[PDB]
Amino acid sequence: PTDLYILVSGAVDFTVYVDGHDQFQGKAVIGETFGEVGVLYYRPQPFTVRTTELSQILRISRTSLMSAMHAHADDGRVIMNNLFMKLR
Amino acid sequence: PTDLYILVSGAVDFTVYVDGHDQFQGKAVIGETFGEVGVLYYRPQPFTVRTTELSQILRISRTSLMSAMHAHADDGRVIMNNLFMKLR
Repeated sequence: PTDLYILVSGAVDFTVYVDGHDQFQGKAVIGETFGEVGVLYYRPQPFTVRTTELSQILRISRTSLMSAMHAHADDGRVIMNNLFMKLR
Repeated sequence: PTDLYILVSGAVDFTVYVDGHDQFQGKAVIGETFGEVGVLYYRPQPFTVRTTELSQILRISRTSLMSAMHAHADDGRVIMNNLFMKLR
């Protein structure tokens, strides 16, 4: 992983790559972020990400996140949102 | 702060020290831990801790906790329990 990809517009279609020959599932809509695996898990992305109609995608990359790490006492809220986010 | 104090038996009475001349509130019962401020907050303890009847108190100290930190992928559950613990 290298960067966060917040959508601002445009549809996104995710399909299984190598493990899955065709079909499967993958989605993200306007405002719905992805790339939240490689926040601190430092692990590769699960799916493939192919666009359908054109989009505008912000990019707060990995080193920019880790530079934002020293601004603490509010990263606890982010990490609580991560834990309650993935457990549900 | 220096150590965690898990009760195993015995009552504990906590009263305000210096800021409060008398009364106030402070409690912990069999099994109910305290010292959970100085987990990662690295901040001094709020209350005073005076025993009432004798007790048996375990002690997993600060350096022992920080030695337990490298055993990861299950400290996330501890930190989620911290965040959902204090926010309620």
